[PDB]
Amino acid sequence: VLEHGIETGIIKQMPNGAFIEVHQPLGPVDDHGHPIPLPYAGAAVPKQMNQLGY
Amino acid sequence: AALNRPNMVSVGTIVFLSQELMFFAGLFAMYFVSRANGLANGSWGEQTDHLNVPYALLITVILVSSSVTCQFGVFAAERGDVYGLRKWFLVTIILGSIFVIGQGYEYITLVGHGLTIQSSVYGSAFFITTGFHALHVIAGVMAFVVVLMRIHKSKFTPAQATAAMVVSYYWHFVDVVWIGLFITIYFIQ
Amino acid sequence: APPGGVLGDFLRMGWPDGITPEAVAMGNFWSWVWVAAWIIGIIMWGLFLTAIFAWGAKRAEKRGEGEFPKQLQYNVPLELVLTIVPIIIVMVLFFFTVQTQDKVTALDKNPEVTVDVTAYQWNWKFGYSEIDGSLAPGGQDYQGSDPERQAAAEASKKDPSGDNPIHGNSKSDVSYLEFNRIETLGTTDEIPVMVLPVNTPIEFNLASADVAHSFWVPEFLFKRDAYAHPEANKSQRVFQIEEITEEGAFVGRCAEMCGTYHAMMNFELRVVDRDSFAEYISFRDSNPDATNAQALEHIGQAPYATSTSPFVSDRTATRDGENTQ
Amino acid sequence: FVDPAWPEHNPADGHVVTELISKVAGASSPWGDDKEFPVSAEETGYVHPYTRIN
Amino acid sequence: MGKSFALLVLGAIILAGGVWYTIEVGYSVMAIVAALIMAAGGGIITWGLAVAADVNSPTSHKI
Amino acid sequence: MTAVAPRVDGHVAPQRPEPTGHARKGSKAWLMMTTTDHKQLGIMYIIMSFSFFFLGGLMALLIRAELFTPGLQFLSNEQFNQLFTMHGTVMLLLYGTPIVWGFANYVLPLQIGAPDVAFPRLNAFGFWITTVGGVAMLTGFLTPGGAADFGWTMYSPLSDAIHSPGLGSDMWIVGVGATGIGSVASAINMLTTILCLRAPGMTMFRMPIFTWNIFVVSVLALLIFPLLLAAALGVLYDRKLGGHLYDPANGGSLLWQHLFWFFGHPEVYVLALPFFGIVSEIIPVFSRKPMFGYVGLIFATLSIGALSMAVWAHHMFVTGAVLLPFFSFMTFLISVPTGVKFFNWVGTMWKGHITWETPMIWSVGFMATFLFGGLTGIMLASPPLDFHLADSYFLIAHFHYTLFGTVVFASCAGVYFWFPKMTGRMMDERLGKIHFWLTFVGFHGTFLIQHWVGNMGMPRRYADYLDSDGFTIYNQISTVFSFLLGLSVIPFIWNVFKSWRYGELVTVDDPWGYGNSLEWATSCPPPRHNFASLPRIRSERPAFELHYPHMIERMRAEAHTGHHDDINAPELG
Amino acid sequence: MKSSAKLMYGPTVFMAAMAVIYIFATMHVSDGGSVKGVEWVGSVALVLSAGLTLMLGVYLHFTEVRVDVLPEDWEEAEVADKAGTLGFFSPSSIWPAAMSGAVGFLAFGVVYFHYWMIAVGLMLLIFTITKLNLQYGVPKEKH
Ligand code: HAS
Ligand code: HAS
Ligand SMILES: CCCCCCCCCCCCCC(=O)O[C@H](COC(=O)CCCCCCCCCCC)COP(=O)(O)O
Ligand SMILES: CCCCCCCCCCCCCC(=O)O[C@H](COC(=O)CCCCCCCCCCC)COP(=O)(O)O
Ligand SMILES: CCCCCCCCCCCCC
Ligand SMILES: CCCCCCCCCCCCC
Ligand SMILES: [Ca+2]
Ligand SMILES: [Cu+2]
Ligand SMILES: [Cu+2]
Ligand SMILES: [Cu+2]
Ligand SMILES: [Mg+2]
Repeated sequence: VLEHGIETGIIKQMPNGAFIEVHQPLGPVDDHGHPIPLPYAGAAVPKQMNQLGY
Repeated sequence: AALNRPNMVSVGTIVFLSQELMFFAGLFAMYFVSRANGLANGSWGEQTDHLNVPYALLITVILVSSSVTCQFGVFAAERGDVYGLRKWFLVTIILGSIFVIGQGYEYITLVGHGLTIQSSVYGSAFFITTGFHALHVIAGVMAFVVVLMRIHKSKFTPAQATAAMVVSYYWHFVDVVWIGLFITIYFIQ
Repeated sequence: APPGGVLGDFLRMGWPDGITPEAVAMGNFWSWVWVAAWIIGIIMWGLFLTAIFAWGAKRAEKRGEGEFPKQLQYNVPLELVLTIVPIIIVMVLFFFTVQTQDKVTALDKNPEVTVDVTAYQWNWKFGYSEIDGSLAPGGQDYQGSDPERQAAAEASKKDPSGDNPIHGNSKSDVSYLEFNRIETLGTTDEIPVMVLPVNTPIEFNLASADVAHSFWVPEFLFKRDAYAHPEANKSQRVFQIEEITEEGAFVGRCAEMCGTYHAMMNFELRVVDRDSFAEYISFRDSNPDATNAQALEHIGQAPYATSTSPFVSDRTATRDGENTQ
Repeated sequence: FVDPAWPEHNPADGHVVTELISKVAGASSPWGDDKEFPVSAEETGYVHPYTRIN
Repeated sequence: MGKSFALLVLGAIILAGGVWYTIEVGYSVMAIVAALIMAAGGGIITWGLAVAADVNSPTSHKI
Repeated sequence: MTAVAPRVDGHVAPQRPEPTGHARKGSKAWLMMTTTDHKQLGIMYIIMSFSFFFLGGLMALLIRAELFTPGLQFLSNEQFNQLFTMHGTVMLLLYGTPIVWGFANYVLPLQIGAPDVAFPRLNAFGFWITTVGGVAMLTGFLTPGGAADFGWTMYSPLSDAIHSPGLGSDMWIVGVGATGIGSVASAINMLTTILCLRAPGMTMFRMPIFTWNIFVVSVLALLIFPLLLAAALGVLYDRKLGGHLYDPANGGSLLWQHLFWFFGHPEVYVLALPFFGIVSEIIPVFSRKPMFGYVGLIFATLSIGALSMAVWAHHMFVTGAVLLPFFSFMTFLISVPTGVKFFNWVGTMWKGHITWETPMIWSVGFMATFLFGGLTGIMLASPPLDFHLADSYFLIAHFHYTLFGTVVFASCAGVYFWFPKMTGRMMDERLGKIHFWLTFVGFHGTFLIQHWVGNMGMPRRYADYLDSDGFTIYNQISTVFSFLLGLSVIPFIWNVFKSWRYGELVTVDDPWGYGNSLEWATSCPPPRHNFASLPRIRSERPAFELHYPHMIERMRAEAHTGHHDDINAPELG
Repeated sequence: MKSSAKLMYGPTVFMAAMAVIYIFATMHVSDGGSVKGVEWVGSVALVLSAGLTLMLGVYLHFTEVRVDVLPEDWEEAEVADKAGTLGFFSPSSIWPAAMSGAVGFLAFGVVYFHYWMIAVGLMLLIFTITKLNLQYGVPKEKH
């Protein structure tokens, strides 16, 4: 989760046909998604999108 | 446009309801076989004198009423009315919970004047068929309550609407099975 | 009409020669069906073998082939000729099937002796119900049913204390059973022998005390399930044979799972001369205190089963292969 | 009455969900089908908890 | 071809041992053990045959 | 038309995910508890099935060891009776039916171009209920009395409160019921993914034969499993309470027999059609020829869908309670579609280029076995022949050529076939061939002469026999070859274990070369969502046209017998 | 599913025809290898077996009327036609395993015929089914 983000349940199909899952980053991203990996902090990380009140 | 296409959850639930119908194929088979050789020696007639046909009609209309209210609740979900769904589902829960109490009371008043599982083949066949249906009705009521407490926490998107529509499918199936089961037991004898 | 000798022997696959005209018909049908089945199997296997020895990868390299040769997928003309052929085969086979099955399932053979077979856990019990006046004790048609012993069963229909759950009858209504005068009872250490005449139409009446059993005689090439309350189950409890052609002792087994000692309830058929059988019946009728073995000795037969032996009941014995008595 | 979270659709020649048809091939998203993901890490309101042990 | 013939001969001798061993122990518990012996023998023979029939038409090459 | 996209500069390749050799601690422990991926679920669904195979087959050896010689050497009547009950049950419901859904969970979403199954959390429930049912059923052995001892058919009134008392008989009922929920929970979402979740351009008639077979099985399993649950809950209601539904005095015996066999034979054909599909996948790829009579196969599979429902009392010819002409004829019909789809296999191999890898070896070693199994099936379908053969030992030989035919030969074929797809590694060929030859010789040896003994008068469920019967040499031969059959799993287990972590790495998305299914257009293994890109589907073989463009005109021009004159037809608007 | 709704009519009409043949042939034919009279298991369960196929067939038929031409149902469709969202699939959940454990508890409850065990197993099953459905609904923790 810290490396890639919350696994949202939105399986989009890209124009090429690649099935991709939408990931919600909890941290800043670099250039094109791929979030900067947040270091472990000894606390509970959210795992679902409802845990962020969505 | 958005290129509309079949509801996946609805098709999944219909395919589930089909198999639940063959579950009652077994029960109906057991009832009809026991009826066939019960008529043979003229013993069936004596056993069906324990039936309260008028009382079984009142609960029937109650269950049919529950179905109609259920449909009204679903008519409210298509339009995103949270409160329309909330109201009619509560009335359906109330209507469907008095069927179970009503059905339960019939059992209590039936074992009082002779008919039990361990008393006749008729008794065993009556309670197997009507008992499993009662379990299904309880399951349906619990489905309603969980849908009610599901739309209490979530934001009521089409996802919650779909959940409500499929639970209504289950309820309609249950009451249709009852309609078919009441004719078999109380009318055809 | 079996095909030839040794070949005919091969086609049987250990099927008993059969001692009954019914068995003969079934045997013939079986032999011919196997002749056809072997042919079809040979063709199918032949094609599977040619797939190995003819159509190969680097078999097709000497000829400068390559890959993807003749990529056909739909031979419509040869597709409606290979659907029809199995249909014709199965129809012509079914004709003979229904033709043959009519012989055995017929109930109009005019039997001259009826036997009441009663299967229980775990043995057999035979009783001579009717015997034709010809091979009878006196000449009047033998009528084997017990007056008071059967009427006591007929009275088990209702429980004196309130218990009539099964369609207003006692749960333990043992009235479908038939009790007779001349009865051979099989003990755990005495194989029941049913004595029958030769060249006579026999009828068998099957019922079970408790659970489903199966009256199987390998020499008859026939078996039938005996069911408790056969009428309620809507199973025909009666089957008949034209005659028995052979003379001797023939095994019979229970070919239906019925509890533990299922492998251990075997009976014997002793087919004896007509006159001899009559004499047997006379002796056992006039001596109601006698035993089956004594009656068998009376007519010069072996007193005990020759094709079968009782099993030794001791569990922790038989380890050395000595399981007979 | 129409729920705030109900997707903003024209009530003319179009229905978002009925008994048997829908707009997606699969289950509708429980966080709004019209919600665009992912979002900035700020909107999630997740506070990465800096911790130091000893 | 090398491994094959060795496996065939070993299997054959084990199987022969088993067949011989059955005859002494009549209908005892040891008949089961002798059955295991012949089964192992037959297994080894078929293993030898299988390796023989693989080095004839191989489908995997050593890199 | 085709709408060729512009050549984008920079596009290199997908990630090409790593094979299964390199797994770290904790990478699988909690993942498998909560997984909803059909890939991992299918893998564990197959593994569990094979575990139960090994466990349930050990019972067959104990049975087979006892029958070596007359007399009770180590096993009793009670222990022998409950040993074929649990052998026939674990092998049919704990190995057979699951292994069907394992090949269904893995490759069906991968064959239609779906990202996932329709109900990911439901098939995850279908796996966990089946295992629980299995564990519940086998708890009978942990009771002093033992497991259920009535057979796998639980006939009445042998299986009532009076006869066969003890908690093992309840455990059997309940375990069967539970394992039957897993089958319907899996059939729900094997039927709705086909409807809903399909790749652009994959029409219903572009789907492989495998998916058509699982389609038909799904609709066929929805109407049989509930019926069994109803019948078994009727028996439990009779046993636990004081119900009289199954008393002999009102049907009871026949009632159960009808109710059981009505699902008895449909469950039998839920074990055959998917494996016919598996074989129908393997033959075309190794023959470099398309699946002969594709629509023919569709119609054949659809026929067996409907016909299988009308043939159930051919299992009870000797009861003397059923209409012999009706069921005798109906059974003769169900051999006709099988014959059709069996000629189609020969047609596919006809004048092909066959390479003999392990999958093709297994598939061909299948047809030779199942053929004889089915041949002696039409024997039993005629009542004049079934009178002698019913409830006997010829029957035992018959349904071991068809069960051990389909669920073993074709299952193993499927394992060798799809192993590179599932794991990114390949199985040892030499060990695969050793396994095949062992399991082949060891099977035919143990089951051929089984026919002969059954005809000469040995019935099936017999703990013991007498020396004065002649069934000594035959039992001895069968036992010897059965112990050989039991050893064949040693190469299989070693192959699977070794090759899982050390097998040769797959570096191409189609290791078998000429794969023509949508699963062979992806990396080995696929990247968690089945597809890093999706091709154009224009026929039933999208991966073949993808890999071999130079022959797309050849596979259309000579696909038909002749009179094909559309290549010279004017264009449409 | 254009063709899916249609192919169910095949089995439906087949089983409907067999069920009516079965009833009439079993109650009016005396074979000698059986008795005469309608069989009440092969009749009810084969009439109602056709019912399942009819139900599914009719439902899919009504559904397929009011669906547009989907790319998966189009013979010459580009891969880029379905480019969009394929709805919501659950990534993971522990509740399937739990509720299998719950059905196992009720199963053994019925086996041993212990009332407390049946009752606990029943309410241990309601809980897990409820949690399965409310998994993505559990509100953000309010302090
Ligand atoms: C997956 C494994 C299995 C499949 C598939 C299967 C399908 C059939 N079965 Fe079966 N079965 C029986 C016979 C058949 C027939 C005719 C077919 C059909 O599927 C066969 C299809 C036909 C073929 C596979 C042949 C294809 C080959 C060619 C070449 C095509 C053309 C052939 C033609 C046209 C025939 C012409 C041939 C001639 C020789 C004229 C009978 C008796 O008629 C019983 C009950 C016995 C009793 O009385 O208790 C039975 C019950 C069972 C049982 C349990 C029995 C028990 O009592 O517990 C198992 C485990 C089993 C295995 C399997 N069975 N079967
Ligand atoms: C697909 C389904 C089936 C397979 C596979 C199968 C395999 C065999 N069968 Fe069978 N079978 C019989 C012989 C065999 C033999 C020799 C094998 C062979 O394939 C043997 C396979 C053996 C193995 C594959 C064992 C390998 C395991 C080893 C070498 C050691 C394992 C070690 C450990 C530590 C275990 C691992 C444990 C873990 C927990 C991982 C006999 C007669 O000897 C009867 C009738 C009994 C009677 O008298 O009626 C019979 C009865 C049946 C019945 C009817 C059940 C009934 O009548 O109630 C069915 C449905 C059936 C299916 C199947 N059968 N079989
Ligand atoms: C085994 C599952 C079968 C479920 C069938 C449902 C039968 C409903 C029972 C109705 C009571 C009949 C009146 C009667 O005779 O009462 C009593 C007998 O019946 C009972 O005790 C009711 C059994 C309770 C059902 C258990 C529920 C099972 C949970 C399902 C989990 C799978 C009268 O007792 P008596 O003869 O006076 O001593
Ligand atoms: C934490 C460790 C506990 C130590 C226990 C040691 C293990 C031995 C256990 C023996 C179990 C005996 C079970 C038994 O015989 O059943 C019964 C006897 O004992 C009991 O009733 C068990 C009661 C346990 C509490 C369940 C309460 C349910 C209400 C839940 C409401 C929240 C007999 O069955 P019956 O009562 O007739 O249904
Ligand atoms: C009331 C007329 C009775 C017609 C019944 C026809 C008998 C059918 C025989 C068996 C079916 C074989 C296809
Ligand atoms: C006297 C003959 C009557 C035959 C009636 C057959 C009806 C069987 C189907 C019943 C379906 C109930 C749901
Ligand atoms: Ca022995
Ligand atoms: Cu017996
Ligand atoms: Cu027996
Ligand atoms: Cu069958
Ligand atoms: Mg039988």
